Amino acid sequence: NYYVGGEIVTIAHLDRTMYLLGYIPKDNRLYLGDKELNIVSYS
Amino acid sequence: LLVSVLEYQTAVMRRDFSMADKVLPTIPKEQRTRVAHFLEKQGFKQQALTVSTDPEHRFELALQLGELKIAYQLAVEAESEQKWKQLAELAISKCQFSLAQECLHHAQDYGGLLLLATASGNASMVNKLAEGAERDGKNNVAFMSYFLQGKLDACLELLIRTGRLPEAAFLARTYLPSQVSRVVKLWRENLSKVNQKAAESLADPTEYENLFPGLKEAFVVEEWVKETHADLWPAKQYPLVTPNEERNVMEE
Amino acid sequence: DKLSFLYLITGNLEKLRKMMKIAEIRKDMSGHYQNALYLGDVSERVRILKNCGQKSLAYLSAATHGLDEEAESLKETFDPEKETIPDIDPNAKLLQPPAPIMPLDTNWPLLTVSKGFFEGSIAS
Amino acid sequence: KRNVTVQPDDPISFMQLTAKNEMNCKEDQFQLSLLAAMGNTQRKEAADPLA
Amino acid sequence: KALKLGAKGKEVDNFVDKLKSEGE
Amino acid sequence: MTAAENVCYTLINVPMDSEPPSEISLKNDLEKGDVKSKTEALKKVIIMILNGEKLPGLLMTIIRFVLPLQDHTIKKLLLVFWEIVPKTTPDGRLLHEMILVCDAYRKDLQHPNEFIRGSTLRFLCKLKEAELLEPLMPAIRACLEHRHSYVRRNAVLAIYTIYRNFEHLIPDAPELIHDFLVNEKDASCKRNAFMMLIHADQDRALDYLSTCIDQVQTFGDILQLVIVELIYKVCHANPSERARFIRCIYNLLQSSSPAVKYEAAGTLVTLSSAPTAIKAAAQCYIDLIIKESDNNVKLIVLDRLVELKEH
Amino acid sequence: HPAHERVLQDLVMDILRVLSTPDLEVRKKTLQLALDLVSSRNVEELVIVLKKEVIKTNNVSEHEDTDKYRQLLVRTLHSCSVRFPDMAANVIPVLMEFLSDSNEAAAADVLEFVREAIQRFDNLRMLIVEKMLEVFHAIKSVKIYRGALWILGEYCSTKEDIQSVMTEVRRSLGEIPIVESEIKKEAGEEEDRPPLRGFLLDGDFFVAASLATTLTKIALRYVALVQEKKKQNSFVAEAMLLMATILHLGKSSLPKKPITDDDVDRISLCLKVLSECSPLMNDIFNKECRQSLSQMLSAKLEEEKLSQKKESE
Repeated sequence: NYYVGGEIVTIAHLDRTMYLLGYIPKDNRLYLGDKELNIVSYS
Repeated sequence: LLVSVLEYQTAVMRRDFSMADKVLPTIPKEQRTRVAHFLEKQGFKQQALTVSTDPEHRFELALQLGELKIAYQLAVEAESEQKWKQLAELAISKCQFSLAQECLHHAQDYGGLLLLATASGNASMVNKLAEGAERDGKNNVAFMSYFLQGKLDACLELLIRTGRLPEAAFLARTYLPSQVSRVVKLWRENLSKVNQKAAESLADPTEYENLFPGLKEAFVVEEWVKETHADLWPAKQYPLVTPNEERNVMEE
Repeated sequence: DKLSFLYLITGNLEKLRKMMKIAEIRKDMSGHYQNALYLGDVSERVRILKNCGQKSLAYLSAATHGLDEEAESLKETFDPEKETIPDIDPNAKLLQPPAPIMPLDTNWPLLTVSKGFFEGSIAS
Repeated sequence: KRNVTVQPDDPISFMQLTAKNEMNCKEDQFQLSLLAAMGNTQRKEAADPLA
Repeated sequence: KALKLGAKGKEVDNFVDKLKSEGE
Repeated sequence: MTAAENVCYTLINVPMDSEPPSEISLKNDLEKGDVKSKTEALKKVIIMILNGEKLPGLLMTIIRFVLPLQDHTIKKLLLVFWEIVPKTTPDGRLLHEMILVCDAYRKDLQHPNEFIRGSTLRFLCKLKEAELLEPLMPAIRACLEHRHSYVRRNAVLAIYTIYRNFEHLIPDAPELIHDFLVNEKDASCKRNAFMMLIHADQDRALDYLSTCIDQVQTFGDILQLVIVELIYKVCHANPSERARFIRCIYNLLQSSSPAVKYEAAGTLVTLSSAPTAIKAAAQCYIDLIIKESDNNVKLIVLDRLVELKEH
Repeated sequence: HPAHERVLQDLVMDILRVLSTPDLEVRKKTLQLALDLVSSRNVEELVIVLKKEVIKTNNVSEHEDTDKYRQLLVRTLHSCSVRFPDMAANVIPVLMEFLSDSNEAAAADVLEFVREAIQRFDNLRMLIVEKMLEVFHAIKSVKIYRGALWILGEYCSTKEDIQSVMTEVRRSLGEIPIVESEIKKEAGEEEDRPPLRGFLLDGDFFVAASLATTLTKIALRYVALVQEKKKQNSFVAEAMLLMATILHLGKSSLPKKPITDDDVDRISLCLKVLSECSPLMNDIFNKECRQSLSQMLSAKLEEEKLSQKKESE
């Protein structure tokens, strides 16, 4: 999710516990890692 | 998740509309409906209407803002009876009775059309409504609309056509005594198919004048009513009109 | 509803007026308005429209039919800054129901058809 | 099967006069369900109780 | 004088205030 | 009435494997048998009567030789026997022999064993003969003040059924049970008293609820369920009361009991059509479907979401 | 309740979480409810979730009801694409991969959808023909192969597509003449038999009757598209050679079952049509067959509307 101006917007439903790594503005992508060190990204 | 949508929403939240108007052209058309829903919930309904690309959302916003022209144009494009009903309610509330009439006609709301026509005293509208309601099989609205015009012959033919021959005979005896014998013949013919003895028991005033006391006087009164009440009174004279309950037309 | 229609077609306007009161007691606003239409009672139509919150239609009905006191009283309830008062058509016609010529107090006259061979002989 | 022919004497619903919160009084479903379970529900449609 | 966060029953009050805003 | 049209509280389909005992054999075992032989003979008599056999000749044998026994098993079997045995003549008059049985019920309502009193009170809930209940009324009223909660809870049910069927025998029952409910501490006795007031006098049930409405969340799940049932019935009969109970029902959506959550969500939908109320009830149903492991619960609560969608 | 339907439309994505249940009846009711709640607002998210569930059924081979669940997902995606034609372009490529599935019932439902979509949506014809040519060699079921041949025969409109169909049909037949090739193979001068040659050797000549109809349609269309008489005559003679070699195979002792007299009559009819190339036969094969499909589909839609209207009336 992201919170903006009192609104919660869901970006994606995750099938497992993911941990936020960071956002790269150049790639327009948010990066997440799991417990197994699999890295996933969302637009 | 478009940055331009988030920047626009953030600018609106900060009430920086000058920045919002700069970001708006960078938002793709597909996302403008989401931005318009956000503007509506923030109370900026008028800006939501200009931004929205969804014809349904623009129609709801146009109704809430009372933008009847925009709501009408979107109702024509949508061909939805429910949109026409909502637009008719708004047009009535804004005293735009011509637009309300058109919207009620597209919605097939014959009850609403009757209510509007009787409130405005528009005899031409009541007549068009009677003929329209008769074509669309809304015989209750058709009967009421003919009756309010004094078109008793059309009320009688409607009852005959719907198979309501007993009620047609009662209407004829009460309001159209000249037509009684015609309706009783049709009533006897129809009743003879179900109960031949009951059909033979019905008195025809042409054969048994003695069973219909005053019927000859009623024919003279029917001609008098047709000659004296040919023209509808102006609606402003209503307080001067004696109610029909106090009128003895046979004595007059 | 059928009873009100029966009184209309038989010309029994007194009983039809009792049916209008019965509709008022039952809070059947549609039936009350329909019976007021059958009687030609514009004053009750204005009262029903006022009670149902239809101020615009109540004012239109009162002002069109020359009920000037009720029309003025309704006009005071319009907010003059926000609500437009409807223009009254001066050419509006009175939709008065026709008066009954010959009210139907007695049942339809039945001919004494010769009692069928069975009815006449068994009854004796 | 739901479109009953509107009769001339049927009530006119003025949606502008109805309060938005009038829930239609559903019949007490618990009492109906209990009567149905006991077999004391006369089936509404088929057994005309005056048969 | 510490900032108090969370009052018991606020969720029920928020639900009731939403229902009132919906015309109940 | 034929045995098939009569109220049936018990069905026993035992294969009668052995030669059906003759009425003379049963009579001898009931008269001369030991407590075990009398117990088995009485079981056989009950099964025979339940299977449609008429044994009128055994009634006085049971009254004379079985009724005065103090054996707990025989006492319970006799309550089942008195449930099924014809008490009236074909013309609807009470059998003269039943006067002797009425004194035995009065003795059992005064019995030192609390479970005999409670079982007898539970049996009296099934009695339809006003003439048998009338002489028992003082003993039934005295059971409300009994020290054991087992007697008191069954005494409330007996008073409720007597009031429902024969109001003239206990016209003060709603008042008596209201005063009982206010002073009672046992949760089962409170529930049974409150349940009677829901059916007999809803206004007294509402008066009691109004004193405790802020504490309903702290009540046991059984009492909460009966409170939700009252709120449903009252708000259905009188829609103006809905505004009073919405807050109570919403608090019950957070109950620890899943049964109370389910009933509170169902009731909330009947109290309010507001989008926020429907959303809260629908979320409670979705949470029940996800948290409950039983597929029976999942399917039935899904049908409640389908019923909600039909509106 | 129409007043509650709109509230449930906002919850469609939550209702779809019930698809995590392995039970087929729960999944069936959930998919039906989701399909009934589909709107322009939620169709895109719904189609994305249903596509993900379809892809998951390929990776999870273990559940007995996986094939039935796959068929239900295919039917749900079909009904979504018919209601919302803008989604059809995104759904069709994924569904067409299932034409190669061992589950004939799921492949049949996909083929019926593709047939309806290619007729209703002219903009999708090119995409469907191109994808059908890609999957054509992977089709295992005779019924699905016959339906794919008919779609290619009816909707191939370009010269390149018609040549590609002829190339894939030749590849699926193997070496021609078939009888001479099989005799050479037996003389030494599941053996990966091209699928069509496998079906013919198993005695399923009804596929050859459908192939003859397809070859007739494409040959008549090729004659209209190509101005060079030598290329026209070569392509018609090549189509006739394929029919003649199949008739020779079907009358030989080589197939497990001989060709039926009805299939011989049908292939012989197609040979005669190609030999005469009459304008009447060209209008029957290239216009009237497509009009008959359009009339059948419109008739089905009118009966569904009439049944719904009789229930509403």
